[PDB]
Amino acid sequence: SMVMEKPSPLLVGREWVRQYYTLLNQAPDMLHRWYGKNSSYVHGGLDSNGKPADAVYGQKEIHRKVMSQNFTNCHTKIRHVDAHATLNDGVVVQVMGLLSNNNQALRRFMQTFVLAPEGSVANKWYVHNDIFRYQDEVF
Amino acid sequence: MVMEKPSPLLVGREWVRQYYTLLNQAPDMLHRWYGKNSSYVHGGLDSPADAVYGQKEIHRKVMSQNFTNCHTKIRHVDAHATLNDGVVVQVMGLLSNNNQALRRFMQTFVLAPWYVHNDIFRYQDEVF
Repeated sequence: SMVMEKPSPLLVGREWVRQYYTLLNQAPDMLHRWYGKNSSYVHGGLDSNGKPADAVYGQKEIHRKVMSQNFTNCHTKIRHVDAHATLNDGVVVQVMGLLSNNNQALRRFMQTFVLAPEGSVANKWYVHNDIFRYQDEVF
Repeated sequence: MVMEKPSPLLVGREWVRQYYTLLNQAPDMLHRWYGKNSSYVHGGLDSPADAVYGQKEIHRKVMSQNFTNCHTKIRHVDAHATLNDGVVVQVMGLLSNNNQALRRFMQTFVLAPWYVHNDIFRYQDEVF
């Protein structure tokens, strides 16, 4: 029986990063539930011209895009997380770390989240923006 | 002439240009784009350094970095619409400040309808 003070933006952001990458390994077919119809999502990749791949919107495309990336036994090493309160009770999250897919080599990345309160259930957060870029594809 | 409101990608890309100009023609004027709730960090290992809030605390940290002879290479700018017609901007680049090594960096802006709500800058060499 314990009431504590409300979660700081850091706790929210760092705790979301723990759940995000954990879900990305265990069950990435569940990841889309945290995105709404306004949400944006990109996760690296290139195109026919070697230019960084494009972003998708809405839970429907976001799920379809997440499943095309074949997240298989993803291993993650997170090196730093900032999370600062932003406008409209949102939280902006900058994540710097290393990620592997299909037991391949770890690759450095930069990632930006905007999390916002879901607005209809107490203490519920959804992802309004997911910007993930591997560093080897830009540098 | 009246033109359609610029897409986010256009706003962030133009903001990055305007940002790193003023970073090297008048870093003193940079605090004017911030507000009372704005947060700012620009790398640094204190003994990763903490963020400061409010325009005066931002103006003071900006001086401490002694920006001059800034050569910036911007390899990628992402920018999307976020909460309340705001723009979140992710910058990946290189920065050389006053005749020093050119270092990979990662920056995250949140622009609100334009004023800066958050400015988060990390050098990779202080993190990896």
